[PDB]
Amino acid sequence: IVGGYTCGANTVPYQVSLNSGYHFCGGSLINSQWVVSAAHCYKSGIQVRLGEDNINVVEGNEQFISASKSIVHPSYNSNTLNNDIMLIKLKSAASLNSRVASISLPTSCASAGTQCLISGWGNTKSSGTSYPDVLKCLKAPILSDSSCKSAYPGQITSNMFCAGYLEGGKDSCQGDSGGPVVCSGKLQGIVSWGSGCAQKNKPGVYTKVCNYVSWIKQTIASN
Ligand SMILES: COc1ccc2c(CCN)c[nH]c2c1
Ligand SMILES: [Ca+2]
Repeated sequence: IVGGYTCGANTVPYQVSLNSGYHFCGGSLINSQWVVSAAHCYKSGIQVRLGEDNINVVEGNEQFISASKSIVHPSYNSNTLNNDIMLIKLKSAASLNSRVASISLPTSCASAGTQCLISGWGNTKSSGTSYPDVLKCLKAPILSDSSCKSAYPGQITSNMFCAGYLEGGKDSCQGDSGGPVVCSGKLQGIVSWGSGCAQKNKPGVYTKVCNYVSWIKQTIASN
């Protein structure tokens, strides 16, 4: 997160870290046994880390649970990033409490101008590299589809939206991939892609979760 703020320990209790020996992506807990992330975060040997604030210090609220199955969306296209969404099933159910909580799926799509919360442990610099050890937060509005398509001509599908600031300076970044975009208490986006971080006229692009609710619900009822 570039230009954000320190969230505060366990104030984003649905945020997860995906760990393969080191943090490599974020995700969101949607119930006691399932995590949503980006399909471009797929890999084998994933351990899901819940209840994290400092990812380098055991602070006492964490739960570490291995993944038992990963399901990339059937129409994911890694070249265009269309359908950049994946489900991860935990080997055992998480224990839900004040520090580890699920986020609800949306019933309708969020509208332009709505302010949302994006979080993650990714790079905090738009030029150079500095990686924080504590969770960072950013408030950003959903941008109109016409501004989004003008920023990324020929590249925005119906399954994407832009959020952020056309002036730059505030954005998600490398290492925030797969993390949540939450608006009005619902999961509306997944950190997906962009042209760099926090550059002028190049806002972040996010997977439009409201288009996937039926697939999510059907998949978790049968696996
Ligand atoms: C390798 O550099 C990057 C830079 C930025 C991003 C993002 C979000 C950009 N808003 C997702 N993956 C990335 C990879
Ligand atoms: Ca920790």
